[PDB]
Amino acid sequence: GIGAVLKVLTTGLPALISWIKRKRQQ
Repeated sequence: GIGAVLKVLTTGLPALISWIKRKRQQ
């Protein structure tokens, strides 16, 4: 289904928030 597929390209990128924001807001 796409429910999540369209929710990945709308905020961050699934886990990116704990990937780059975790590496940038340190």
